[PDB]
Amino acid sequence: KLSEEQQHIIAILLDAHHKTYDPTYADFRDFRPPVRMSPLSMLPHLADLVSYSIQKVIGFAKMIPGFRDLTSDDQIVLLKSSAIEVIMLRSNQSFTMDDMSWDCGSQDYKYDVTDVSKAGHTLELIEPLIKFQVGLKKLNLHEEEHVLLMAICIVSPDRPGVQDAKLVEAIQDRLSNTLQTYIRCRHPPPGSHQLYAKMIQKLADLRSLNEEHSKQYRSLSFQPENSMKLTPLVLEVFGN
Amino acid sequence: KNHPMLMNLLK
Ligand SMILES: C=C1[C@H](O)CC(=C/C=C2\CCC[C@]3(C)[C@@H]([C@H](C)CCCC(C)(C)O)CC[C@@H]23)C[C@H]1O
Ligand SMILES: CCN(CC)c1ccc2ccc(=O)oc2c1
Repeated sequence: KLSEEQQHIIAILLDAHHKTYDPTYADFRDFRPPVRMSPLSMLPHLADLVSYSIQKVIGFAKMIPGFRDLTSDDQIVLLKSSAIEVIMLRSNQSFTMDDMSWDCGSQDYKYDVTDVSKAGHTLELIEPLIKFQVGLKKLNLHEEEHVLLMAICIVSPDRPGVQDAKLVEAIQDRLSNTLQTYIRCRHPPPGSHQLYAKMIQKLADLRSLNEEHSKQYRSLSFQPENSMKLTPLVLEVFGN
Repeated sequence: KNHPMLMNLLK
C-alpha cells in the first residue's frame, strides 16, 4: 500500500509546488513587456519569464526530500541540466489544447508558436515541444503525479558531472517507488494503464528537448546582441 | 563551480 513515508513525500511536494507556482501569474507584470508587432521581439519578455521560472524551480527543488543531503556541487549539476526540462513540464499547467498555447491569464501573457519563434527559436524545437505538451496533457495527471514527475526529473543520477550518483539514485528511487505505488493505489483504470511507463517516456522526450534547446541556445547566445537581452541567471544557468 | 547565483538561491 501507500506507506506513511510515501504519503509524507507527496504532501511535501504538493506544498512545495504550490509555494512556487502561482496559477494567477501575478508576477508576470514585473517582466519586460511582450511585443508581437520585429526579430527577437519576444526575447526580453520570455528571457525574464524563464529567469523567474528558473528561480521557482530551484525553490521547488530545495524542498524535495533528500535533495539537501546532496553536496552543493551535485545540487548545482542537477539544477543546471534539469532546469529547462522542469520549466517545460511545469508549463503544461498553463498549456491548453484549445488552441495549442500557454495561457497565463490574459491575452498579453498567452504564448503561441509565433511568440516562441520571436524569441530566437525554430520549429525544430517548437514543433516537438508542442507535441510533448499535447502528450503530457493527454495523460491528465493528478497533481500528485505532476509534482512527483518534476521531482524525479530534477534528481536524475545520469546527468553528467554528478559525483555522488548512488545517493542521487537512492533519492530518485524513493520518489519513483512513491509514484509507481501512488498510480496503483489512487489512479483508477483506464487512465492508469501503463501510466508509469508513459511518464518515464516523457522524461526521455525531455532529454531530446533539452539537447535541442541547448544547441539553439548556444547559437542564440553566441551573438552578443542577443545575450544582452537575457538575464544574468539565464546566462549562468544555461551557459555563456 | 563559478555559479554564484544558483549557489545563492540553493543555500
Ligand atoms: C510559470 C510558467 C512556466 O514556468 C513557464 C510557462 C511557459 C513555458 C513556455 C511558454 C513559452 C515558450 C517557452 C518559454 C520555451 C522557450 C523555448 C524557452 C526559451 C528560453 C531561451 C532563453 C529564449 O532560450 C520553454 C518553455 C516555454 C508559463 C507558466 O506555465
Ligand atoms: C497555505 C500556505 N501555502 C503557501 C501560500 C501553501 C500553498 C500551497 C499548498 C499546497 C498543498 C499543501 O498541502 O499546502 C500548501 C500550502
